[PDB]
Amino acid sequence: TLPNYTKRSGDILGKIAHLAQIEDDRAAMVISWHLASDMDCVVTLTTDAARAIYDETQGRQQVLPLDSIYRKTLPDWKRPLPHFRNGKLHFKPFGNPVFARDLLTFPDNIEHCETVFGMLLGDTIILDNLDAANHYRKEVVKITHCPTLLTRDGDRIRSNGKFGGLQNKAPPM
Amino acid sequence: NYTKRSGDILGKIAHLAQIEDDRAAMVISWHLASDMDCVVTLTTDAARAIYDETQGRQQVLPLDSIYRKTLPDWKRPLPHFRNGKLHFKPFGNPVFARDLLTFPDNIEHCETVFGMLLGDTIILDNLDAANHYRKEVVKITHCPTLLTRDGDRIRSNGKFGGLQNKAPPM
Repeated sequence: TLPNYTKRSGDILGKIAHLAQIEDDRAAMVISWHLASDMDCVVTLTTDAARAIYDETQGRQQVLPLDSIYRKTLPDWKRPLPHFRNGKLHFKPFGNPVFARDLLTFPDNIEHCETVFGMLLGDTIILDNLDAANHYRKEVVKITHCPTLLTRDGDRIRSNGKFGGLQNKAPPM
Repeated sequence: NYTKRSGDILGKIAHLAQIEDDRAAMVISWHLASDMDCVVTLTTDAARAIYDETQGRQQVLPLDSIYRKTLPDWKRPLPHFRNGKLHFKPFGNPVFARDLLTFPDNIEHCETVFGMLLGDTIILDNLDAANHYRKEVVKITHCPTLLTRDGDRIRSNGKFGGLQNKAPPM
């Protein structure tokens, strides 16, 4: 619920991802992998602690302060998928794109972690396959910036456009 | 232009576009050199063809999947400006990394691919300035990659620290 400091911050998040009621075991796997793979740093609440850790480690320890992560403004209903330009459909997508966050259902007991998740996950989108993902990005980028894309096949297309390599593939089941 | 060491090529032509600050030049080239351990293609079709034949083992990056900043490109200020207001007084003189490059007439074409690959990356004087910049920028909008003239990187996701994010001595 509260902050858990570890160099293996990903492990904790990947474990919580399997706790939030996810209907697709495939989507469950890639969403947990994506967090576990990215958070190989120490997550702090504030920059002050993140840099204190950084400084004592002579910059050797990777850190990430949550106070340096942009928080979505109140109209989260008014946050549609990037294929919607001005409250209307710009292009027709494939592989059922959906915000990764929108797949999680945090129960009332451990609902205090829904915030940190929605932050760390952000605008990442889950599509069915790489063909769908590849297409989505090509089109989205014609009108706006494109977030990280994860495929239900366990693939990642980084927000910078980079895809491919074993770095961007979730281990089998 | 289709090699695995695409970063090496970019890092080399970074030292060609004359940047006044030798410190800023080092960070900008290191930043591009560190990032591309990937094959850069013009189109997704070729990037995936390379991916497929490699059984997804080779990292790729198609330029047709990069947001090529629209016509009023120059009319876009640093993030400490929003809705036509200076939101805070920043430290360490933030400046778009791209704005430091001056591509000569012979190589006026590589200016495009550079401005794309570099993107909205900002170069500040030091980490203290950068840490502050990000804390404040993120209060109003998304914050790009921050590079310090001391050779430090603060990834767009907020991650800083580790040897992954520090340029080699000189």
